[PDB]
Amino acid sequence: KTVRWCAVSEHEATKCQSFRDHMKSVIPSDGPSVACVKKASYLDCIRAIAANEADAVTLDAGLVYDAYLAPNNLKPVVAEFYGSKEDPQTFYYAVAVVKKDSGFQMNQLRGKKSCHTGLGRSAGWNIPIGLLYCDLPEPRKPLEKAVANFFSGSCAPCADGTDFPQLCQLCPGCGCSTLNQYFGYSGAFKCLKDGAGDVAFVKHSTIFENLANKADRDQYELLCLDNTRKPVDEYKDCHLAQVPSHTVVARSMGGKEDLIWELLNQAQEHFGKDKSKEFQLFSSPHGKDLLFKDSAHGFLKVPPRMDAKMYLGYEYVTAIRNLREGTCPEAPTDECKPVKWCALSHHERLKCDEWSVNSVGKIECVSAETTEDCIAKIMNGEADAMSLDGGFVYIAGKCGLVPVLAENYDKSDNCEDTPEAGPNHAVVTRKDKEACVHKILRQQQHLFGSDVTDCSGNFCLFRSETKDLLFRDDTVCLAKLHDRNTYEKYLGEEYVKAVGNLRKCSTSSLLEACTFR
Amino acid sequence: RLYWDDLKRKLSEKLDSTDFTSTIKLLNENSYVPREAGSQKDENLALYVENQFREFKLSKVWRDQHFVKIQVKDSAQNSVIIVDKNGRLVYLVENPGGYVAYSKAATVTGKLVHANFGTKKDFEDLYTPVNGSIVIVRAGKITFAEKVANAESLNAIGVLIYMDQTKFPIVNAELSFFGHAHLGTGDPYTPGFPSFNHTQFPPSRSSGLPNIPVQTISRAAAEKLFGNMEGDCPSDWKTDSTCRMVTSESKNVKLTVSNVLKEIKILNIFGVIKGFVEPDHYVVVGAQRDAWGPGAAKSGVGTALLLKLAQMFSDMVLKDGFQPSRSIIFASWSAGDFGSVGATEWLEGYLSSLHLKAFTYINLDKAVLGTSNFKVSASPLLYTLIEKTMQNVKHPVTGQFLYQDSNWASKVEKLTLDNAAFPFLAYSGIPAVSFCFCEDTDYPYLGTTMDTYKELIERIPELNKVARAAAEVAGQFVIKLTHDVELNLDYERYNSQLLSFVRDLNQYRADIKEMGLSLQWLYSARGDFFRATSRLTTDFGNAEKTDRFVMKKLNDRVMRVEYHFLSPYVSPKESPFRHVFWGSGSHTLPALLENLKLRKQNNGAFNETLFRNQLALATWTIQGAANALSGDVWDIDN
Amino acid sequence: RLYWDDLKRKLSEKLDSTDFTSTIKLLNENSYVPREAGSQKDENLALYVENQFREFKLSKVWRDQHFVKIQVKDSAQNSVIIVDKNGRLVYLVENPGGYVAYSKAATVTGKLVHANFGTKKDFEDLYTPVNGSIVIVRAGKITFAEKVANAESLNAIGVLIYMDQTKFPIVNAELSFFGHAHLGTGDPYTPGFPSFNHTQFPPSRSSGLPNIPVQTISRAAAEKLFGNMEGDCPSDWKTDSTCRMVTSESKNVKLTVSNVLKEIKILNIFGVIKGFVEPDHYVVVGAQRDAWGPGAAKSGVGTALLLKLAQMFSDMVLKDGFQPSRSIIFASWSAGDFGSVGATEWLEGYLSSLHLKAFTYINLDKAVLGTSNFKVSASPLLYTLIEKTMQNVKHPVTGQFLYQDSNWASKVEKLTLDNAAFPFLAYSGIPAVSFCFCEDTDYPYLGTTMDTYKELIERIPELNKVARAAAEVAGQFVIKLTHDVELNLDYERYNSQLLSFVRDLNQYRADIKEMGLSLQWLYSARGDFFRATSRLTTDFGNAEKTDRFVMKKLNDRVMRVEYHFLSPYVSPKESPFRHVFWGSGSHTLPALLENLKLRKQNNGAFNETLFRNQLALATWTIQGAANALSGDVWDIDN
Ligand SMILES: *[C@@H]1O[C@H](CO)[C@@H](O)[C@H](O)[C@H]1NC(C)=O
Ligand SMILES: *[C@@H]1O[C@H](CO)[C@@H](O)[C@H](O)[C@H]1NC(C)=O
Ligand SMILES: [Ca+2]
Ligand SMILES: [Ca+2]
Ligand SMILES: [Fe+3]
Repeated sequence: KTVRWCAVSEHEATKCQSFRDHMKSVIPSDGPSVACVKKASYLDCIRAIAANEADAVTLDAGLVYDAYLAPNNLKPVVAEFYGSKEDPQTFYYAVAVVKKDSGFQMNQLRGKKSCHTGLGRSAGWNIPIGLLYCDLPEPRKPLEKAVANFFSGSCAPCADGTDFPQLCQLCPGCGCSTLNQYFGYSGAFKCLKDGAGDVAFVKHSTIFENLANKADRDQYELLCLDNTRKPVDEYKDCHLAQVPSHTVVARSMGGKEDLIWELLNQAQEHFGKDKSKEFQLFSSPHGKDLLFKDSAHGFLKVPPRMDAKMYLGYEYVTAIRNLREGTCPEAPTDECKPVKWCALSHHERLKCDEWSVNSVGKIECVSAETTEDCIAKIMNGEADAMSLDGGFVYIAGKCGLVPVLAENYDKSDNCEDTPEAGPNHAVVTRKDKEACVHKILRQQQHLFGSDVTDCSGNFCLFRSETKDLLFRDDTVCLAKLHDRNTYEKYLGEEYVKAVGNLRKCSTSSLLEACTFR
Repeated sequence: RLYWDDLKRKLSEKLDSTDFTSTIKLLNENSYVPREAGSQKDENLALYVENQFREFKLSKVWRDQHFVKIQVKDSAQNSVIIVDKNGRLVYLVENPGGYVAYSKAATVTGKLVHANFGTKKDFEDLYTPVNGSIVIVRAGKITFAEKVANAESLNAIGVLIYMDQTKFPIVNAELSFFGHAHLGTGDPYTPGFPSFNHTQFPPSRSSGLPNIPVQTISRAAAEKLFGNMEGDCPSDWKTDSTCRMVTSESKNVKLTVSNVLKEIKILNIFGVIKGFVEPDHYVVVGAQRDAWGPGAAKSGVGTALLLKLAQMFSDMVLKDGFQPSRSIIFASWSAGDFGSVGATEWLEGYLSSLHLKAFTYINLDKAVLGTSNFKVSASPLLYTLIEKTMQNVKHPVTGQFLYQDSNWASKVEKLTLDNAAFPFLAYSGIPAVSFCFCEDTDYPYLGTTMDTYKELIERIPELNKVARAAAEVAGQFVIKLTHDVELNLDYERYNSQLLSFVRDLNQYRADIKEMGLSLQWLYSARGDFFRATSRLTTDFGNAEKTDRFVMKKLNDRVMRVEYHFLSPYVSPKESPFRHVFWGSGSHTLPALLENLKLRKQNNGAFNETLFRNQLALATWTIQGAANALSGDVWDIDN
Repeated sequence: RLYWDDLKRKLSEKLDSTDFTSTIKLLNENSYVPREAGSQKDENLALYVENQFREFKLSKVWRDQHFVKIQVKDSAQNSVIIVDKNGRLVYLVENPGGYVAYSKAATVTGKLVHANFGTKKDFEDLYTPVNGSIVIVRAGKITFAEKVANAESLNAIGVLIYMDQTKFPIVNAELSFFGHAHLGTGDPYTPGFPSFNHTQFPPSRSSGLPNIPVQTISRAAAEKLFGNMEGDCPSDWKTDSTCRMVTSESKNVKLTVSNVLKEIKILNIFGVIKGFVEPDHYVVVGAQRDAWGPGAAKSGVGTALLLKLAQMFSDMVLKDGFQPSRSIIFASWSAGDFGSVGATEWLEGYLSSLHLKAFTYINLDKAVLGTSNFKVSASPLLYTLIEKTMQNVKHPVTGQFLYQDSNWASKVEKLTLDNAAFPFLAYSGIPAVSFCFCEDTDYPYLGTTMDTYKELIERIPELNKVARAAAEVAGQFVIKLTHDVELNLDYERYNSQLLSFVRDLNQYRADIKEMGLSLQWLYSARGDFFRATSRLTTDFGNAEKTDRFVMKKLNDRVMRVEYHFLSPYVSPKESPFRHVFWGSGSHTLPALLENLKLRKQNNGAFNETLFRNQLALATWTIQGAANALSGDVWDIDN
């Protein structure tokens, strides 16, 4: 069946028409087809898929955030890779390009003119703005007005020209349309080469896409985080931050993830790169970066389990939410953010709730249906910690969660001081909350750990109503791991490979998602 | 077009050009010099304020008129005398200019025992039984009504209220004061319903009213009484050394009160500025207008701040370009001296019209009384709104921000009965707030004939600045509440409130296990509530702020929280204050614990059959509020 | 994409392929053969229906489980005997297989007087005083509970209920029947709140319960009783010639009831299809599952229609392309025999979650019992919705449309206590409807052990067609209620209801003028209400139907009407049925008139102080509903 596609501008509309005509020459072999819908911006494209007018359109990782928000509700299905087809990369480098011998550095951008790819895009706004949000003079909200005062002249595609005149000083009206002269990676580089802006925030591959001569590329330099400048060719050693790649999004329910991937896997072979001379999916004479990014070298399927907030990751989802709210993290106060424990069954959150009250609110309970579900919550921020067995720690570990405590079963004089090898049950947690989990749970040990059999009168933490409600019942104490142990460092070496081989045949939806990027 | 910071600065500029002192003084002129409720001078100011609202060119300005019953001291003045065991003897003590409204007015005679403040705790620590005698107490620890209510509980005959020198450093010791003994709010002769000629005013009496006669007396009169009494008062109470514990077995006191009722014409003057996105939703701002005395502090400042805030927001919309999302209503209540009557008859009158339309009430009464510290009592749904405003507004005297106590959320105290915000939060279920630039010791001439403008401007030199600081705080509550799509109500602030309740109740886990009871259900009730808000928070985070439709379905769920804590098991006529957390009576969470405290002693004071029901309804009131907050009617797991 | 006419035809096609008879028979198999509430056979069908909902592939399917207290006849069977003046004498009359739930079970003895049906009117026309004697009555004029309630009012000792031959042409004269005497709904041991282990089931008793013992007896047993009685029954009542007025002064009857209570596990099985535009708003469709006997007519048909309607709408959404705007919830209630318990514990349990989310309830119990005429009782907000459906659906036997009586709106009767829709409309304030393909005379085996499938299919040959006609009527109520943006609720239909009230009350204008009262306020109350709807109608006419935002602000104001008539002056625990128009007790508009009728006679039966308050609260309940319907909180003129 045909899948409707969204096009922005007249230029991308003609590229869509050619995407239709060229496709039906070897199509349909089984079913796949393509349609075209004309919209003014990407915002119009995300809203159109939600009203079943279109079905798929490619978006920037930072624009993916806007797509999964209500009422758009769109999850990434097929993500494009950068580099080569042999060795694919799921993350591109966001960098800052400037002219040679300008004087300006990363810290000294105030008063300078800027050229951005598009408001809310990864390389263009969030990576570049992101570091400056806490250095920006108050008020921080709105964020757009602060950038309108920091820089002297700026061009931000997709930005309200009536509310923020200064933000469209370089490109009047601030067209999100392909047609505007400064739009996209190559559009901000054209805002720089022409001499309109002093700096352009783009992808590392933007310099090659616009200039082919190596002598002409030497006239430009790349800024580095440590207020230094380096050759454009050295993108790996000097760049701002690593962001997830551009991806096509469709509805969570009724978006046919399989009908779009079957179309894209076939659009790459027939009219993709180094395959045909008549039609290319990553190059067009009518415009650059149409439909897909020219820098892309193919497509890759997005696991079923992996949702938008899992595709971007805690590190990036939290940076966008803090960027739009204007929240800047102060030097750690060691006050300790309330801990969010994850319960699985009815019996778990009933012992948890009795524990939440006894802990004077230092521990709270979040409920999830399955064991893998809890692991997902700790990831995006909905939960903080849970106890897991040796097999699951290896699954969670491959996701990005390092364990900090281990359940010891052998009673001794110094239980917390000396941990046991075994593998035993480990309390996995997130990178940041590792400090408090390490401290709050250690405070409950002196309060509800090893206690006399007075439980009916007083609460006991390791005793359960049935068997192993949160922690295992035969546990004496939660051992503190002094070494910075990961999933590999806690599970030895022989056991690590053991569970890796067995997960090869018996594969879960959580494992294929965390091992995707 | 205009944002918060562009609004904060635009307000501040308007505050700087606004002269408050001149306004408070113009409200204390000869023509408003006497301001009793329903008097011609009361209506005079009513017409002034109404005409002033119209002069500001507001979107609409209307008035409601009620015919409530108050109580006044007639030609037959009340008197307090000491008598002999066989009959009337000795000497007269005082004739009181100031009376207590809702007074029994029945002549009584008996031993006089000092109950101190009249607190429920004060009566338990008394070595002298009050069973069948007249009690004397010092005002300002508990509302006048509660003093009497507490005395009538241990079977008292009468109540004498005086102002000691320690708590009230006043020079004139012959000064009398006013107040009401009605435990509750609104017209007591029309409880539950409005005082509109429509109801035909049927014979209905409020359970608030106390049979026992109450009278206020000056410091000099109580001193005279102590002369006839014996027993030195405990150093536990910071009081005068004049204070005496009980009367001599030879002579006792005889109080005779004969206050008559009076039907008056009360006027409530309103004004409204319609919002631009959702006009049907509004925040209400009120302020008391009537006063027994001159009331410069009691209502002068309030009505002054109300008129000016109405002006400043009128000028911000008309000239500045302020475009509010939700409407704002300015209210001048009358009969406030008798228990927030004017405001309560309004709530009991259009309850259905402001059901889930009014999402917050801001009170301006007694905002300026001191200069030392900043005090504010309100509904937790306003805590975060206050905390951000506290660290934004600067104190009028010291150049520092108002936000200095980090753990100030914990130090806040429940709203009291005498406050005009009480009816809104406890009866209506409308988040309410009442801030004050209070003093460590309450205002001495609060209910006297010395509440003049001169007295106020002398105790607070920089009255203009404190009034402007005050108007800035209430001004930011509105700008925040109507400004943007997000509603400044923090439903997550109730987690701490519930955690506090369950923890206090957990202390008695031994008495719960002794009875056929388990506390596990209250744990899950509070736990499910936290999940409900957390899911609501994430729901706000995972939605497009610019989409009108999805924000409305979330803000409507936020407003409902205030309503859901109003018990659905009590009759709104007999127990008006239904709110579980801030209302009155047995159903409330505090009453559940108060009843259980009697179980610990193994006395017959504990009603077991009552507790089992207090627990069940409150367990489910918290659960129902939880289920209704998240998961829908089918997405709910337990 | 799909419109009404495309939906009507798509439903009809689904109805034509649906076999009901086969379904009702499968529910009357040996495994569901015994269906008492809380029995294993009751839960067996519960699991079947649940699994069936899941098989339809609905959006969500859940279950609620309550632990309510019912009453059952134990090893100690009850007995009715005639005794002598000195002691036990003569002969035994009957042992009853069928009992009356909530029975006093206290052995009593006294004269037996025939009260006929037991109606409040029947007791007034009795020449024989009931003061201190046992009364015998015929069932089906008033709910069992009301019969007893009315007898306990004139101080009775006991109550005997039998089925006369005229009203119940049954062959077997030894047949006994079942029912409950609880005046009200839901578990009587947890009034106001749900029967969830959460509440810990505290000691609480419903004011519904009657101390007097009640028992059912067959026709043969009453005939035997008449043998010992004398006095021919009036021809006024269409009854048997066996009927006798009173017992002889020599011999009197002795009833001994000893029913015990039983805590059971009740299950409510639900299922829901989420709407597409506003999922949070839903219409609820329920049907009783449990039955004392075989209950083919009592619950067999209902649960059969519920399963099939769930199927038909599941197939219409999944395959046809039906896109509902609001969700639909299918409910299988249990314990219905004891007073719509299952459904009432649900309402008392998630009241807050379906506050203004549930906008209509459709009941499927006793939909098919006859074939002559079509009967439907409901809330006027559904009158227009019914009238359009009536002239759209064709009778199953005669090829004519159901809409034949033009003035049928007037002939409709209030919803009764035994109906499952009663709690929804009177307690919750959710428009409800209960249609029936009824007969001039009620179904004879309704509460007997002869309510089998065979008996049903024999009295109604074309059971399949009548069931399909039935399912079409309820099917159009849903398609209409969830189909399009406009909500099929006609708030203008209440104008006639109020006009009717005021006109009836106007008749007593002479007694109103005699008292310090004026009726002019009720005129304006009704007048202001008409203006409010008319302004709401014009508001609907002057708005773009395609604009989501302005239709929501109008449909939300339409749904609130049902809520606004629920009195806000009575305690929801003691007087659950608050609705002014369809509830119970003094506050209701009918009670206001009923009390005034006693004033016309100049007797002491009239409570004047009560009337003045009945009038005032009802005058304002109507006014408050009016103000809240139009003009806002400031656009209101009076
Ligand atoms: C209202 O009633 C009062 C008496 O209580 C009367 O003086 C007044 O004129 C009445 N006003 C109206 C509009 O009925
Ligand atoms: C609920 O209480 C009943 C006794 O009334 C008991 O039999 C049942 O096991 C309890 N169930 C739960 C979940 O507490
Ligand atoms: Ca009142
Ligand atoms: Ca109940
Ligand atoms: Fe990008």
